[PDB]
This record gives sequence, C-alpha cells and structure tokens, in this order.
Amino acid sequence: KTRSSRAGLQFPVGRVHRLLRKGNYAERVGAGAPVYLAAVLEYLTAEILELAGNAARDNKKTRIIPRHLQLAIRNDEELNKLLGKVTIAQGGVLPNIQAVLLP
Amino acid sequence: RAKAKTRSSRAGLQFPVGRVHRLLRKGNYAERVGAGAPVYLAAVLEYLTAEILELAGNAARDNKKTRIIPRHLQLAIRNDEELNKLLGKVTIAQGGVLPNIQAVLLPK
Amino acid sequence: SRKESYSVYVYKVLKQVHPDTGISSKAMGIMNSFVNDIFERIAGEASRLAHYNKRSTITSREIQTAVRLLLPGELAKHAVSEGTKAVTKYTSS
Amino acid sequence: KESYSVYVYKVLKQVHPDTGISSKAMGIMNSFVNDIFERIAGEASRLAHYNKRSTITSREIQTAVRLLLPGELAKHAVSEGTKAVTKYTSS
Amino acid sequence: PHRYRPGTVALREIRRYQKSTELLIRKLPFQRLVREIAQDFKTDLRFQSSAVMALQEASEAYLVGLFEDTNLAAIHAKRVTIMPKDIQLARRIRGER
Amino acid sequence: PHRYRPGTVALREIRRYQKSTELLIRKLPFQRLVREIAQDFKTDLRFQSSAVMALQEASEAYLVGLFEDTNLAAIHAKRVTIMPKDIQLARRIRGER
Amino acid sequence: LRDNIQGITKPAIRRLARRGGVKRISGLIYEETRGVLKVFLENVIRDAVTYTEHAKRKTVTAMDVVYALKRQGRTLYGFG
Amino acid sequence: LRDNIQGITKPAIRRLARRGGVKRISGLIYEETRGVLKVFLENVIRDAVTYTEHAKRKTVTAMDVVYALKRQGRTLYGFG
DNA sequence: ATCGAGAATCCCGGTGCCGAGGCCGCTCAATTGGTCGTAGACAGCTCTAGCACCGCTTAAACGCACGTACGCGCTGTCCCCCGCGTTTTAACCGCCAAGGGGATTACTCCCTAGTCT
DNA sequence: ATCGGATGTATATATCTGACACGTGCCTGGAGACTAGGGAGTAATCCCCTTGGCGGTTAAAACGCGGGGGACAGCGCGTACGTGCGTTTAAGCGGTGCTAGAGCTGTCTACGACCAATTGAGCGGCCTCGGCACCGGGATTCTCGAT
DNA sequence: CAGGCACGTGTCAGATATATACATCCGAT
Repeated sequence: KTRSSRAGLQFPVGRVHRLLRKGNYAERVGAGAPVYLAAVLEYLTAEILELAGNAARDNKKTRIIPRHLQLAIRNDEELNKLLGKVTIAQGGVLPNIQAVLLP
Repeated sequence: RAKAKTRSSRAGLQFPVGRVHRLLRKGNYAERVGAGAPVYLAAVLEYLTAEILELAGNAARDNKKTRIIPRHLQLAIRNDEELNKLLGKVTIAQGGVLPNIQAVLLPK
Repeated sequence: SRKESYSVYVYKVLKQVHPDTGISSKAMGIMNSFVNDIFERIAGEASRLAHYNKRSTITSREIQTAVRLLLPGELAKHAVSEGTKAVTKYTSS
Repeated sequence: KESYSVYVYKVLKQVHPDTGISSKAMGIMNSFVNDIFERIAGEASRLAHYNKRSTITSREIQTAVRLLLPGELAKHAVSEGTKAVTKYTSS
Repeated sequence: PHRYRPGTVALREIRRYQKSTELLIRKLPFQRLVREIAQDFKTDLRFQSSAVMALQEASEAYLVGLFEDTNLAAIHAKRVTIMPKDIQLARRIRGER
Repeated sequence: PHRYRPGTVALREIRRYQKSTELLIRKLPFQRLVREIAQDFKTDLRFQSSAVMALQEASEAYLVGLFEDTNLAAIHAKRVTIMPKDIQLARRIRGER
Repeated sequence: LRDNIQGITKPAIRRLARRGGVKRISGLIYEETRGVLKVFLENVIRDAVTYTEHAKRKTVTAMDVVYALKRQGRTLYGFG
Repeated sequence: LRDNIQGITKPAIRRLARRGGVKRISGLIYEETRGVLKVFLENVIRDAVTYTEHAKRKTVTAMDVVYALKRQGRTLYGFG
C-alpha cells in the first residue's frame, strides 16, 4: 500500500512528495522524483550511520553522541567535502597537532 | 473604459512594474504576490542601478571618456565600500583589477 | 524570439543622472546581469521569508525585510526609503 | 511536529542492530536530512526553470544529485536512486 | 621543587581540549555580551536560552577555525608564537576583510 | 649599454598589466586545454565560443586573485619572491584544501 | 549593559587557542580576538533581530539564529 | 588532445602574477599554477558538461558555464 | 647630494572605422473592468517560560615571581631569477566550405492535479 | 646514554540516575478510484553556427649569458611569555515568584486569483555620423652610472 | 484507513568517586 514499501525504502515517499508539492519548487512534481529523493536521503543517512557506528565502537561506547558524528564526518574524504561549511553542535574538533610544535 | 496609465507611472518609477510582477508570479517564489511588492522591488532596483551608474559616470569622466565601459563599472564598484561588499563574490567581464602595489615592493 | 531585457530601463536611468553620458553594449549587458542577479537575490530571500512564517503571499513587508538583510549599511537605509516612497505614491495614484 | 525520528532510527537498526543514538545526536541527523533535502530540491527547481520546464521528474533529481554530492558518493546515490524507481514502477 | 619545561604543559591542554567537547567560555558573561550587543538594534528584547546557546556554539566554532588558520599563518612565517598580524592575514585571505 | 636594475622593469610590468583589461593567456592554447579537459567527461563535444571566453575570463580572474593572496602570504613571511608554499598556504586558508 | 566584552577573559581565549592547536600566544591576541568576536556577534545578531522583528515577535528564538547563521554560510546543526 | 597544459606558458603566468602585483616569481611557481588552473578547470567543466547533458544537448553554451560558475559562488557577469 | 645621457611615457594633432543611438513597423503583454474564494488581520483566551531575586559553595580568574627560550636584528654566502639580445614558431587574421544540431512549429497522448472516500 | 623521582594518564570496581527505548491511545495525513486537460514527447524542417583546413605576418615564446640582490644559515641578545603559587571574584546551582508574551481559535472582510476586451510600449530591422582606436611626432619625466 | 505523533513507564548505559597500575618528563650523572 505505502509507496515506501512499494519502492523498498524506509524513508517516507508520501511525506517527501507532500514537501515537494508545498515546497513551491515547481508547478508540477513527477511521480518518481519523491522516490528518487527518498532513496538518496536513505543512502546518505545509512552512510552517516555506518561511519558514526564505527566511530562509536572505536570509543568503547554503544550509543552515538554528536562527537561520534563529527569524527565520522571529518574522517571521511568526501563527507567532509559535502559538509565542509557545517558546524555540528557539541561536535568538538578533530585532534591534530602540527609537527613543528612537537619537541 | 479609461485611459491606460502604466503602473510604473503611477509610482513615479522608471523600471517596469508589470514586468517585475509577471516575473515574480512566474518565478515560483510563492503562491500569491501582493500588489505593492513589484512596486517596492522596482523602486529598489532602480535605486541600485542609479547608484551604480552615478559612480560609473564619474569614473568615465575621470578618464575623459563619454561612454561607459566595463572598466568604469569595475572601478566604481571596487572603489565604493558598500558596493564592494554587495558584489564581493562577482567577476565582471573585461573589468580588470584595481591598481594596488604593496608598499614593500616599492623601491627604496 | 522576443527576448526580454532591461536595456530600455537602464538607459532611461542613465539619462537623468548623467544626461551626456553613453554606455556600450559590453557595459550594458553587465548591468542586465546585475539587475537579474539582485532580482533573484531579493525575491529568493523574500520567498524563504514567507515560508519561515508559514505565509502564502509576498507583500511589500517581505520585500522590505529582504532588502534590509541583503543590502549593507547605508545602501539598505536609502533603498528602504526609496521603496516606501514609491508604495505611498502608488497607493494614492 | 513532524520529523524523521522514526525513519532515521529504522535505518540505524539495519546498519548497526545494537548501537543506539542519543537525543542530541539524533536531532543533528534531522537537521542534516532537511539540509540535504533543500539542496537537491532547490537545485532541481532551478533545473526546471533553466530548461523552461514546469515539472520536476526523476531526471532533475538525478542531475541535482550529481551536481551536489562529490564523485564517488554521487555514483552510489544515483545507483540507489535508480534502483528504487525501477522497483517502484514494476510494483 | 620541580618545574616543567616551557611548552610541555602548553603542548598539553591541546590534547585535552581537542578531545574535550565542552564550551570553554563562561555562559553568563557571554549572555551579557549578547544582550549588550543586541540592545543597540532593539530595546527591551527578550532572548531564548537555546538562542544564546546556538550563538555560543557558532561563535566558539568560528573562533576555533580562525585560530587554526592563525596557527598555520604563524608557522608559515617560521614562528611558534601567534601575533595579531597572523589573525589579520588569515582574515584578509578568508575574505572577511 | 644601459641596463635597468632588476626591480624597475618588474614594477613597470605590474603597472602596465594592472592598468589594462586584456586577456593574458593566449586563446587557442587555452581552448585546446579546455577541450582536452572536457574529453574526459563526454566525447565529441562542440564548445560554443562564448563559453570558452567565459571560461578564460573566470579562470584568469581566479588566478589573479590567487596570485594576490600568494603575494600577501609572501610578504607576511618577510619575503619578496613568491614560492609554491605561499600558494599552498593561500589555498589552505581559503578552503580549497 | 556596559563593558561586557571583557567578560571574555584571557584564559577563555587561551583555551580556545589550545583547542585550535596553538602553543604560544602573544599579549595582543587577547584584544584582537575580542574585536573579531564582537564584529562576528554584531553581524549575526543584526540579522537575527531583523528576522525576529519581521516575525512580529519580541523574543529572539533559536530558529532566527539558525537562519541568520545559514545566511552567512555557517550552517549549524542541532537547534532546528 | 594531450599535454595542452604546457600551452599555459611561463610568460602568461608571469603576466598574471604581474597583474596580481607580484614582483619576483620563483621557478617552481609555473608548475603549481598550471596544476591549480587544471584543477579549477576540471571542477568548472564537470558542472558545465552536466548542465549540457541534462538538456539533451551536445554543445556547451555560455549559459552552462555561467550557471556552473554561479554554483561555486563565482557569479560571473557579462556573458548571458 | 647632484647631473646629464638615455629610455619610457604623456600629449597634441590628424585620420579612419563601426556601433550607439535614433527612427519606423508591429505585435502581445500590460491595463481595465468585473466576479469570487479565502488569507490573514484582529479580538480573545491560555499557559509557559523568560526575567528577576536571594543564598551558598567552590572553581576559575587574577596578580605576582621567576626563569628561559624564542623573536628579532645583524652579518656572511651564494645561487638563482631578472634583464637583455638572438632565434625560432605558432598564435592570429583572413578566407572558404560543409554539415550537425539548436531552435522552431504541428500533432497527439498520457501524467499529474484535483476531488471524493 | 641513564637512572631514579615525580608528576599526570589509563584502568578496574562500586554506586546511583535520568535519558532511551518501548507500549498505548488516537486522528489526520497518506492511499486508492476516477476524471479532465494541458505539459511534454515525437516528427519534420531551416539556417546558423561550429568545425576543419589553408596561407601569410609577425608578435610572442624559447634559449643563452651575465650578475646583482634576495633567500637562507648562523650568532647573539633581551624581553616577553610560559609555569607555579597564593588570593579574590564571580559563575554555577538550587530554590522562589511573576507576569509579558508566544501560541492557538473564531469571524469576516478586503485582497489577490482569474477571465474577457483593449491598446500602447518594447523589440526587431535598418541607417549614420560621432566617439574612440591608431599612428606619427614632439615635449616630459624617470632611471642609473658617474662624481 | 493505518501509520506516526503525544503521553506514560521500566531500566540499564553512562557519569562520578576512589584506589591501583603505568607511560612520560626532568634533573643530574
């Protein structure tokens, strides 16, 4: 029945379709556009959650905090480029010391 | 009926009001567009254009030229501080750069 | 086909601030790029402004606030006064 | 209000069936989803106007994905997006 | 007694605050500064606590990034100490000036 | 024979190329480079001349701005000659690395 | 509300520099940092108050700060 | 087409540096400048080609380059 | 701390070029005049959270003492980049020709908005 | 190198505790059917604009040869900045009150969407002379080896 | 029409305190 299950996703196709309609983006919204956008959003969320889960397990924790998300984003080559101009609240900074300051 | 008198003339502006209203309506900015919004936007655009053209003509006369070239627009925009901040991320075609040599490079 | 441009409008503004100054095709196409840039800049901010407050109409109030956000310092103070002056004249024909 | 709290948590349970998520970390996930949503939808809206179109279809979402996301990240996002549309049409 | 060599404790607390995720700025002085700045634009203005917290996070992140750029500029000039000329160079290159 | 001292002719060229608005990169080599770069993305592309001109002007403006930032970085390090480390520092601070 | 810019004490600036990876600090940094922080705060709060006034409100919500930061290119996650 | 990066000759980079206000130029500047120019050109042309392909066209018009530049915040005036 | 030979630069005049501006014809989009649905402006009520106050506790800021190491000025080496003259060489202008596809108009069909449940 | 003294980090265990993940109720937003009309796919066509090639000029690039000035390494100094200790200030942290104002509902009215005539303003075609580019020569100003 | 959003509730991952082991710095040596 639901379009999300008809497409094999977990993100809401109907909600994305409604947001596209109210969005004022265009006069008409196609049928496959919400499905495609929901699939893209699901893939990106899955990648973030994979890297964050690995970062959380490296710290002997079983729960994700913003620090793990920040570490996952900064330690990935391309996720850093995608969210370069984004500040994560309670994310901290990547531990890095220049070699010249070291004794 | 009655004599047609354009909306730009009712407001005293030179930039079009009907064209701005049409572009706002067909630009998918919002479901509805108010009556005074095209008038206000046309007035703002006319003010900005006049403000730039004033300094562009000043630069043109300072170079003994009667016509305006992209160099004059470049000089006018970069010389004015507020125009510079408004258009700081804009590249003007055939405009060149502002003459500025660092003082240390100048010869002793 | 019938392309649309601000060439007539820019030229009229030029002849009142500088009655004896011309403009080249290269320079005038830049002024067309500037106007279209600012038009999209102000209208985009106003479009977001109405969506933030769950509104459905772009009024002069939305355009006024967008001008106050985009234009810096004195450039915004004079633009607002010019914008409000036209609206009052338009409202009284 | 409406959020992606139910949907994000489902994706996590598929990816890490034992790891959980805190309230403040998970709100950051919500703000990320709306940020990417407006990037692609905003870019796709420009593509329709650029081509004098009035409809947003799968061809405009696909191009917007390639424009925003970097090289290797966008290639799989297109593959995931294309896969869902074909399955949706068949079913 | 014993005295640590200069720079060793300075090399520490980098390893602390790069692993720590606290705010490092006192909250009430920042709140007072925000209110003092904001009263110039509108008097009798009320602030949400989340608004002040968001302002604090954004300001601190901006300052941290500026300090990293300042450190890079200072190292570029074959120096270890950071001077305000490095802050001015970083801000000029970043487009803020 | 009359030979100008090294500083003078450099400054003369600086003034000459700051007074003008010409394109400093040749046009056919730049067009060939653009076509080579565009072969990787899609074979058998037909560039419109105005597109190549816009690419040349944008690239030239970018290079001029980068060289300005490089010059300021060079002067910051008590130097006159720009070095590749100056370009690297400018690009790193600007956010391109 | 007077002279609260000095509320940003010297040790706070040192702590921020240490998080930024700075080993040694000169005496004029403790004033240059206050100046740049004041400039940034004025720039953000001006837009935040503009949004608040447009919304016909007397309370500066966190969403106004989020919008003002997103306008300056500094998108912030965690507050909406 | 191959090795056309060397078409950006040393005198051209020299003139660009002169317009940028550089007095003395190191020997290693030219190669770095060629690499930076190549990277920037690939970055812009990728988006321009994407815009061209989405329109089912085979010619890269000036508007595609303008839109690609505006996407990266360059916002070129003039053409289109 | 000057001085003249020499080279780069500004200016004044004369000549030719092409495009900026003005005029004319003609559409089609802006204008008027109406109807009509509904967005929000306003009045009203609620609860809630932002502001103010007070008392306690102790963590952090501050001021000072002291040593030391690093920023800065100075000097010496040397090497490499710039100025200038000679020799290619390929950019550039002009011209010609061919065909690929980028805009256009006609026709149709089916995808999506709208309404109801 | 080296060896011991002494700080500041990891690690293990007890001990709370308050967010986290899960039931529970409910209603409104998503789904399924059906209909109509305009957006877009497809065909066909014209011309224009991009590409390819050839020939001649010549300005620009490449190369070589001094040689002087700037980059870099080494030395010395002094003073400004860390590190530690005692003292003071105010930032959290816990309660209280208290009320301005954000937020949610109910009318209803002016305002914007929409459609049918109506016509003038802006756009395409097409001159034409004047601003501007170019050259030729002279006067002016800056530079550098010499006192 | 059912899934997703208020609302309520048990409970255990994590913060804190304390004792113990240990990688690291520094002055002579």
